[PDB]
Amino acid sequence: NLQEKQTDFGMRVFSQVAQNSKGSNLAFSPYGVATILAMAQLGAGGNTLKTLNAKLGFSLQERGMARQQRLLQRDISSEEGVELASGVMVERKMALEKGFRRGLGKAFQASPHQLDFSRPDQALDIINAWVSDHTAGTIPSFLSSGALTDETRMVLLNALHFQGLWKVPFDPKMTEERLFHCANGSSVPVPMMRLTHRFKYGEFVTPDGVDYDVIEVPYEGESLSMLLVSPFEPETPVSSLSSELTTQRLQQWRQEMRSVKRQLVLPRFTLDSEVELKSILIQMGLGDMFNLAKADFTRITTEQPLCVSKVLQKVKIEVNEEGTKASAATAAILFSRMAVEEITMNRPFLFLIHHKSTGAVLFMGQVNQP
Repeated sequence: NLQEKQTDFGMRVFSQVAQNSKGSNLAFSPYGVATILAMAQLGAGGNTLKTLNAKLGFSLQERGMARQQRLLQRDISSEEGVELASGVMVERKMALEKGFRRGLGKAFQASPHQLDFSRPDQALDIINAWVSDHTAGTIPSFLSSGALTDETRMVLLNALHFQGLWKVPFDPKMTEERLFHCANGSSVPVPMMRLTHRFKYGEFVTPDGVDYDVIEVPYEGESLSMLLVSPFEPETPVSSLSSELTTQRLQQWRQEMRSVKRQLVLPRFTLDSEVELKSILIQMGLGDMFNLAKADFTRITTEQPLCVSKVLQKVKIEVNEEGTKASAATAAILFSRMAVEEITMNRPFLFLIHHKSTGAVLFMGQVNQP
């Protein structure tokens, strides 16, 4: 039940982006964003806490919730091939309340890491090496120069790493080099993997009459799979499949999908994405945690004012005949001016990497083809 609320919030962030830009971010971790906001929630008080319980839809400070969170993370990370790590990087001169530290350790195994932010280049190197060590070196420069300065006080940090082999791998002899015409007048070859096999599959319709199908492509080990969601009309906005991205509706897909012989076609692709989500979060009602004059993080410290400045995520995804490798690093920075130029593409062919036992959606994004 906690995971359902966390997953739903994380997919609501994905959907909120789709409502604006337009199209969606290429690749995203709902798990990473919900986790970072939960860590910030453990430090909130008054109206900031109130708003956070209301908009996140879960309340990590309530009795028993930290214990649940710990169990959920333990389950997800118990899979061979998936690792989770969290941390609170904190200005060394800034005392943290024991209660906040304790809650972070209990819920998220997030230990403190002292940094001297008066040497922001060294702090940046330490944070980046931490993220690199928890992403198999696949995200080695999480923060770029200037993200931290001498005014930064805290970075809340999470890293998720996944490697899985397909239960039924693709045969590379069946991958066809398909030429796609591009805007610039060039053609590019894309390797299109093709596998015919029994896969769980179903057709569905949204409350607004949009037809789509879902196919599940399992990884070895019975607990993780990739769901591919595809509208029958390819020029459907991503936002049209938004009503669908909930835990309840995913459970409905599972109830109905049956194994049938299908030819599955999936490109061999890689994605690199970087997003900063302050403006999206403010749109979703979380304005108070970003307002220095209004924010209440007195559970973090009562010794100086604090608010969140940026919420940053970087995701890397590699899909091929053998399996999938994916990493996400997410952070909330308290005092920072960093900026990220955002990239949305408007294609509604979605993937979700889903952990069955918990309902967690580890990664989601667009199936990359021109």
